[PDB]
Parts: sequence; C-alpha cells; structure tokens
Amino acid sequence: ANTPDRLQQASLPLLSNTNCKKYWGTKIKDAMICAGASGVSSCMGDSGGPLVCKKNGAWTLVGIVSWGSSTCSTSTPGVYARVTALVNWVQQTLAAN
Amino acid sequence: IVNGEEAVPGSWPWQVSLQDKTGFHFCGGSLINENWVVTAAHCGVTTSDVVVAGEFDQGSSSEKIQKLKIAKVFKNSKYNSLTINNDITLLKLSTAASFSQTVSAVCLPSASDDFAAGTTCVTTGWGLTRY
Amino acid sequence: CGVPAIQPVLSGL
Amino acid sequence: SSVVVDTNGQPVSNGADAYYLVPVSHGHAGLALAKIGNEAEPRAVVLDPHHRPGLPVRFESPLFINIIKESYFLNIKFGPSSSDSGVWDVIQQDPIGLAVKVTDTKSLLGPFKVEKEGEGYKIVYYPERGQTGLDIGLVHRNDKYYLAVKDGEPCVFKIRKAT
Repeated sequence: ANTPDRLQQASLPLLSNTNCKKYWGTKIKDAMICAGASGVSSCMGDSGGPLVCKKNGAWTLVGIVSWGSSTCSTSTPGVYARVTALVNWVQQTLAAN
Repeated sequence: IVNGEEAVPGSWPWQVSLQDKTGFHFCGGSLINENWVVTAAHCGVTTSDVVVAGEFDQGSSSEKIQKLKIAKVFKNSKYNSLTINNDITLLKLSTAASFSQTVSAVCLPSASDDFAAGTTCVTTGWGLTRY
Repeated sequence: CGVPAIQPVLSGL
Repeated sequence: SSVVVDTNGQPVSNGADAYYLVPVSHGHAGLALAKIGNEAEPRAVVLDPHHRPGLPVRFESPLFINIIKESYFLNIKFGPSSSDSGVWDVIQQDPIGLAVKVTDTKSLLGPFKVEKEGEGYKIVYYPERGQTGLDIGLVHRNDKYYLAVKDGEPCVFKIRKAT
C-alpha cells in the first residue's frame, strides 16, 4: 500500500443513485452520491476531502469522500456525502455560530 | 487516489489535511471560508486535531503552511454510523485561515442544484495510490 | 469562492 | 470513537498492515486455526499455547480512512490483503457455542468492533448492528482456547504491528 507525499487529483464521472445501486444495492441513500468506476478510485486517507464540479465557472463542493471498495477497485464507484442534501444544515450551522 | 495524477502545487487551495497532534494525516477537508472546514462525520475529528492548510508535499519542510486549531466540532446529528448516511462534520477554527494564492474557499451548492449523472468532476487528496 | 489563484491543470482537460 | 493504537502508540491501519493480537493473560499463547469435531479443514480461531506470536490479522472498514476507530464496524481476517480465505465470523458450533471461525464470504459492514478494555482491547460481536454487542472470550478445550461469544468475559489483547 503506497501513501503519496504529494497531493493527487483524478477526474471522474457522477452516477445516478439508481445506477449506483447496481454496485452497492440498498446501502445507497438519498444523502449519498456515487462517482467513478471509470478507472480511478478514492482510497484510504482521502476520506473527508472534496468531490468538486464546475458550476458557473467556479468549483463547487458536490461530495465529501465517504466509503466504497475495500480494495479501492477502479471498476466500482466511490460513495460520497451528497452536499446538496446537507447544505441547508451547513448554512444554519454557520448562521447560528 | 488510485490512478490519479499529481496536482499543480497550490491549485486546490481549499484542500486541508486533518492531522492528529503527533503529525499523522488521517482525513481530508475543504475550507468554505476563513473560519470553517467541511469534512466527513466518520473522521471523528476532535478539538485536539490540527487543520493543515496550504500543503502540497507532506514531506516538504519549506512550504508556507498554516497549522490551524479547532474551536468546536459540529457533527451532523442525523449522521448514522450503521448506514454511513449524512456523513458530514463542520469544524469551526479557533485560529482563522489567512487566505492567499494557496489557501482559499470552495463554493457550496444551493440545495436545488442539479449535478447530472455523467458530469466530469474532480476529487483530490493524499489517500493511498495503491491498496 | 471556487476560483483558485493557481488554476488546476487536469490531463484530458 | 477513540483511535485504536498498536503497542508503539501508532494508529492501527485500515487493511494496509497486519497486527498480532497478543493476549494480556494466557501468557504467550498466539492465534491459530484448529478443527472442531473432525471437519476437512481447521477453520476455528483459537489461541494455541504452542504458537508465538500467532497468525497476524488485518482490520477492514469500507470507510476511505487510513486508521481504525473504536466506533467502526470491521471485518477481521488472516493472511495478506489479496486473500479472502481467512475472514472471521461467528458460527453456531458444539461444543464451543457461538465460535469464531473463518468463512469464504464477506459483508460490506463486518460484525466486529475493537473496544478499549483494561490494558488493551477486546473484540465485540454485533449480530444486529443497532443492538448491544457481545464480548468475544475463550472456551478451553483440546489444549486450545477457542475464540467464542462469552459476554462479560472478554479476552483482552494488545495490538502489535507485524514488521
């Protein structure tokens, strides 16, 4: 198992939750988004980091690295926390603190 | 990240390393402003952990990094440790980040935003490159 | 937010 | 939700490194596979007093984190990362009871947690994840200590990185 000194990046496609269920079944909830199975994978030590997509010229946090393949299989999608489902909670937390 | 590539140094300026007090990296996070980091609930961050901002090479002793203390941890109460659903925690910094070329914030979406299936996005981190 | 001062460069664009 | 640490005070890795489970009592006994009754293969997990340090294990979580915390549901397995022949589960088996055995099948969320106890850690089994856990203890038979559900009588281990 090889731990990089230097920050890594990978481009990867989003999946629909219905298509993600082919891989992970009923584990996939509304507050998750899958990405990958495209020849790249998030792996141990990436947890908590970002999945970003361009909106209107700016990088936007779409996912938070969460869970997936115990082997970081590049033919299985990673599972990320879906930020759209959680951002009302983020904004109320900031506004109250 | 397996089968990724090295980033351009400083090109993901919201990417932080969550380190315990002895220096080991255990999780990533994203700055959303000078005072707040978004990370995963399962990371179990405590106020004794350190937010490291502005890092590219974790083996370098010469980068301009910021070691930021944590005032309070706000784990989403709906986080479910059996299903891993609602996997989000906010860290409120006791020492604000100083934004720079290499340190700055990611945008948050609107709750209504549509990120369509098939869209090419990007993930970053210092996770294993081989299992 | 979301516009790095140092623009990321990704293979294949 | 504390970080699980090895005998060097270093965090235990998620799958990448293998560890000896070193019992704080039962002197220098070590993990081995043994037969219950007379099956073809030895598949029961035991502490054998004739084995030091014993077969090392790996701890596996589907979370993309590089360390194990006490709150994580784990698979526990013998052998290298590449093999799945050595995955722990709890199987009804006379005369042991609910015996720890290796199985040829693995679930996403394993049934075990590693919890602080005395000077080290115990293995706790969660047959239903949202319900109470059951301590893993020892049933003495045939010169071996069979790992088994023995709620309230946990086997206490220190965790020593294999290097």
